[PDB]
Amino acid sequence: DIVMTQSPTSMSISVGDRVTMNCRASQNVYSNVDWYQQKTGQSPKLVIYKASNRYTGVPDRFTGSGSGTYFTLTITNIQTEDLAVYYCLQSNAFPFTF
Amino acid sequence: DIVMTQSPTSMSISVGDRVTMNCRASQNVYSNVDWYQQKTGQSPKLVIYKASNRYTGVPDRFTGSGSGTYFTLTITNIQTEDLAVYYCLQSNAFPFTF
Amino acid sequence: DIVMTQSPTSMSISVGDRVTMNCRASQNVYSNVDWYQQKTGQSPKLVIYKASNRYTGVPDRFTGSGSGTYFTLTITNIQTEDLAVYYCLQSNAFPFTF
Amino acid sequence: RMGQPPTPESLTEGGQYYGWSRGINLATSDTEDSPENNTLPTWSMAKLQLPMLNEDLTCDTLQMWEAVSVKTEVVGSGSLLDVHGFNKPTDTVNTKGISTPVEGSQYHVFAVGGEPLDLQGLVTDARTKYKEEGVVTIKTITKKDMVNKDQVLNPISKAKLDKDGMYPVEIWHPDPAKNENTRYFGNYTGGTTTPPVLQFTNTLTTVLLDENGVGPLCKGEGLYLSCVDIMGWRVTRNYDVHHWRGLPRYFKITLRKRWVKNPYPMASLISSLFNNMLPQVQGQPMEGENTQVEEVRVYDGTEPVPGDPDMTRYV
Amino acid sequence: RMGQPPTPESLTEGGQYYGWSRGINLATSDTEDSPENNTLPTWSMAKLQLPMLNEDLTCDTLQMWEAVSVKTEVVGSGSLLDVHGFNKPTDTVNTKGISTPVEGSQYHVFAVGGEPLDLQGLVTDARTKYKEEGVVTIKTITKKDMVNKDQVLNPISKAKLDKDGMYPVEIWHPDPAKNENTRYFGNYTGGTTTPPVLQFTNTLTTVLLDENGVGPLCKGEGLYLSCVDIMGWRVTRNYDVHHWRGLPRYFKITLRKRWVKNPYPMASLISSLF
Amino acid sequence: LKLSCSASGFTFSSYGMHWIRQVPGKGLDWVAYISSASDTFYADAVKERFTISRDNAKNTLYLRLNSLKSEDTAIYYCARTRYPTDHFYDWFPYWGQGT
Amino acid sequence: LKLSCSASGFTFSSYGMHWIRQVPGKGLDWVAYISSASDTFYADAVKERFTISRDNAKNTLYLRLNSLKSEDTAIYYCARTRYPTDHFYDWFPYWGQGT
Repeated sequence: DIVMTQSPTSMSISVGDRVTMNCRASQNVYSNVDWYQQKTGQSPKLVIYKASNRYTGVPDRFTGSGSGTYFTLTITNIQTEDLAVYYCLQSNAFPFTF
Repeated sequence: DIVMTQSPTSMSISVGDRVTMNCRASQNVYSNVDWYQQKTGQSPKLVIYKASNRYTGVPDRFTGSGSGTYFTLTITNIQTEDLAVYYCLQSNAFPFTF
Repeated sequence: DIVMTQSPTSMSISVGDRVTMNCRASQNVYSNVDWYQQKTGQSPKLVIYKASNRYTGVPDRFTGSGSGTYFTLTITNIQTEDLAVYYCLQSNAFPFTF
Repeated sequence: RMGQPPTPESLTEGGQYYGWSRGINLATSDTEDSPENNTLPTWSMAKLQLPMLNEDLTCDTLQMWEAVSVKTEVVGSGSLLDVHGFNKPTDTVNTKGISTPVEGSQYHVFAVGGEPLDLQGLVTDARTKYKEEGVVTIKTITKKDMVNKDQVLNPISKAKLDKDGMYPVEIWHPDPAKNENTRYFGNYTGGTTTPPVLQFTNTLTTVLLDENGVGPLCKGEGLYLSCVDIMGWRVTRNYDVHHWRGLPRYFKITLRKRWVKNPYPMASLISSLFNNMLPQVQGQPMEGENTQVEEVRVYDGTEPVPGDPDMTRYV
Repeated sequence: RMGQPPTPESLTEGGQYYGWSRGINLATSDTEDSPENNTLPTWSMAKLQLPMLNEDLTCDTLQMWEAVSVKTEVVGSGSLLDVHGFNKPTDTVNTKGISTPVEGSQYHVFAVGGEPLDLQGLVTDARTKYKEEGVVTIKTITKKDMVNKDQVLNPISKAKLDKDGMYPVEIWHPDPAKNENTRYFGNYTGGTTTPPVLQFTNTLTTVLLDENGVGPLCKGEGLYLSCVDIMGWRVTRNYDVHHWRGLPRYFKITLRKRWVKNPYPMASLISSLF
Repeated sequence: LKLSCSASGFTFSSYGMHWIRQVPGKGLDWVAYISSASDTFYADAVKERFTISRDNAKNTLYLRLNSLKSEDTAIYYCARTRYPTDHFYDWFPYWGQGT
Repeated sequence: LKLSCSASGFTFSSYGMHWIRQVPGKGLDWVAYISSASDTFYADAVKERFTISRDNAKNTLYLRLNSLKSEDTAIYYCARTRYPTDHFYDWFPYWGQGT
C-alpha cells in the first residue's frame, strides 16, 4: 500500500491569498494523482485530475503540478466557494489510497 | 443528439472590458467547436473555428480555448462592432447542434 | 580521474539575496552532476540531481543548470535553513569525485 | 479463444470483444504482475471422435485411422481492412485520418495429431502472478511455485492440451521432445507495428506423413486439432489499451484406414482383475527418487566366460 | 548463457535475469570500455559422451559413431508475447500502452560436430578492455595485447569451444578454415528495432552429410553441440537499460555406426614409452 | 449487508466503478473497484469481508458488506470512471450521493 | 577494519550502494561502489586496500578496510542509489548516518 502524506494539516487564510498544499507518496506514482474538493454535506468533487489538468468547470486559479513523489495543488486568489477540504488520491496501483 | 449549454444567457458590459462565454456539451467533442457571431439582420459570421483558431479578418481580441467538454470564447477589450449574439456549434457528430 | 573545481570558495551573503556557485570538470560529463547540501552534523542531503532537476521536498528557490563542462547552482532568495556547505559531484565515470 | 469468452452474447456488455482480448494493463512495479485471465490469448483445441474399426485378435493386429494430409487456412484476413471505427487515429495531433488497423506481434501455430498436444512451459519473468482459477499455469501442474529454471527450460514443466481456452500461449509452447503422433507447424513474428501478412489458397495442401510413411495414427479413436492465430493488437482511443485479435482456422483432414499391430496383450485384463482385488499397497520406495533397488541384470544366452565383467565407455 | 549465470536461484537478488543479460553500460570515453562479463552473451556448448565401439586391430580398421542428421528448434518464441510488465511503454509521453516486447539485433547459430568448434577472433575497436577473469578473450589465448589486425582477421587469434559460457559471441566466431568435423549454421540480423522472427516445426530435418557422404565422425567418443540464440533486447523504464534475451535450443541428433580406418599405429605406444 | 448503486444516463457495463467510504471525521477511504471486464480489486483491510459486484442489464453495483460489519461504518459513495476503457486507473469523477 | 551498513525498507539486492568518506574539514570524498550485479568500482587512491562487498539475504554492505589503515580516517557514510537499475550512474540520494 502507498501512503500519501500532506504537509498542511490545516491552513487559515483569507480571500485573495495564495495557498499551496503538497503530497508525498511512499513509492513512485508517475503522474496518477487526483485532487478532490469536498464541501461539508456534498459528494467529493474532482478538481485536478492526473496531477496536471483542470477538470471541466474548475476555474483557472486552481493549479496541479509535480510528478513522481512530490505533488502540489496551488490556488492564487482564493474565492468564497473555495472553502472546503482538499484530498490527494493516488490512482497508480491497487489499492488506491487518499 | 448532443446538447450545448452556455452559461452567460445575457451579459451587459461596456467597451474596453473583458467577457468570457463558456459552452458545455453532453458527450465528448474533441476539438470540433465553432464560435459564430450574428448581428441583427445579417447571416451568422464565423469567428472562431475548431475552438482554437481565429478566422481570417477576425481581430486579435477574440480568443477560443478549451477542448473536450468545456469550451470558451473570450474578448479582452470590447469594440463597438462586437455587439452581437454569439453561439457555439459542435461539428463532431450528426446531427449538428448549436 | 575528473577534477571538479568550484569558483566560490566561501561566500558571505544575507537572507533574501541571490547566490550562484559554479563547477568546472576536467573532461566532459554530459549531464551527470549532482548538488549536495550538508549542514554541520548531518548526512549530506541531495538537492539537485542530474544538474537540472529538484529533488523532492527541495524548495523552488534552488535551481540547477548547465551541461558539459560548466554547471551552476543558484538560489534566488536565501532562507535561514539554507546555511550549509554545498558540493557538486560528477557521476559520469568511475571513480566518482566531489 | 483469446481472452473474452463467448458466453455473454449481447453486444452491449462491452461491445462484444468475442474474438478479441479484453485489455492489457501493465505491471505497476517490478514484482507486481497479475495478467487477468481474460487478457491472455490461449490455445484452441478440438477433438473429432471417429468411429471404431475392425479388430483381428485371432492373430495380433488391429485397424485404426491415419491422418494422411491436411488443408488449413486462416479465415478472415480481409476483415482487417475495417479502417473506420473508434481506434487510435493515424493523425493523433488532430485526431483525424484512419483508425489504425491491426498490427503487432503475430503468432500462428496449428497441430494435427492422434493424441493431445504435449506442451512445455517457458515464460518471461517467473515472478508473474497468474490467477489460480480459470487458467492453467506452471503452478497448477507443478504444485510448487515457479522457479528461475522456468525462464529457460525446465524438463518438469510439461503438460498436455486437454482443456481448451485455458492454456495461455505465452506459457505453454509445443513440446519438441514429446510430440510423436502430432505434426505441428508454427511461426512467430514480433515487433510493435509489424504489419500482418496472410496468404490463403484453395489449392495447396500439407502432407502429414513421416520418414516411414505413417502419419498420425488416431489413438483411442479421436483426432486432435490445435491452433492459435494471433494477428496483432488494436489500440483504442481514450488510453492506449491494446486488445488482441485472432482469426479462426479452417482444417480439412484427409485420413484413411491402416492395419497396425495391436500393442497391448488384451489378456492383461485379468491383470486388471488381479489389480482390482489385490489391495493398494504403500510399501517402501522401489521406483523413483529414493529407490531401494540396487541393481537389475537380465541374462539371455550363453556367452563365454568374460574377463572384467563390466567394461564400457572409458573416460 | 548470456550474462547472468544460473547460480543465484532466488528471484529476489535482481528479479532473476537468468535467461537475460544483466545490463549494458556504454563507454564513458573513446578509450574506456569495460564490458562487465555478466553483460556479454556467450556461446553455449555441451558434449554427449557416447560409449565405446568395436576395434578390429587384426587388420587395420575401427568403428566409430557418425552424426547422420539433426532436428533443431528454438523453444519459446511465444513467450515474447508477454506485453505486460515493467518495460519501456509504447507511449512514453504518458507512460501508457504496451510494455515494448523484445526487439533488436538477433543472432542464431548452432553447430553439431565430432570435435569442439574452432573459433576465430574478430572485434569492433581492439581498445576494449575485457575483464581478465571469468571470460576468454583474445588476450587470454594470445598472451599479448590485442592489435589492429584483430579488427579484421588475424590467423593467430584462434581458439576452440572447450569451455561453456566463457567465449563471448562478439569476439569468437565460427572458424571457416578449420571446422572439418563440424557442421555449423548461422544467421545474424542487425538493427535497433528489428522485429524478431522465428519458425518452429515438428517435421523438417537437416542433413549433416558432406559431398563424400560421411558426416561428423565423433572423435574420442563425444558429440559436441554448440549454439547461441540471441532474440533481441529489453528496454527497462528508469533508464534505457538493454538486457539481452536468449531462448533455449533443442537438438535431436540421429547417428549410426561406421567402419573407418584406424589412423594411428597403436604400436606407437612404445614411442610414448621412448 | 448488501448495498446497491443504481445508475442511469450512460452505458453501465462499459465503465469501471469504485466504492469509497468516508468516516465523517477521518476523511475519505477507498474500499473496492470493479472494471468493465468484471474483476474485483479490494483494499488491504477489507479483502475477505466485502464482495463488490455489478449486474449488467440491471445497471446496479452490489457491495455485499462484511456479513459481520464489526467496526466498518461510514458514508458509502459509488464512483464511475471518466472514460469507457479497460484501463484500471481512470480518475473517477462521477461520485454518488452517499449512504 | 570491516564496516557494516544495515538497510531496511526496500529490496536491498536491486540497488547500487556507494561508500563515501568525509574528513571533517576537507569536504566529501568518494570511496567505493557496488552495483546490483555485484561488481566493485573503487577510487584511485584506495584501489588495493579497501574491498567493498554486499551480502544479499542479510541486507548489509561490508567495506573491509585497508587492513593497514595508515592515513585513512573520516566519517564513513553509505549511500543508496535512487532507482533499482543496473545503470552505474544513478545519483544516490539516500545517504547513511555516518561512522
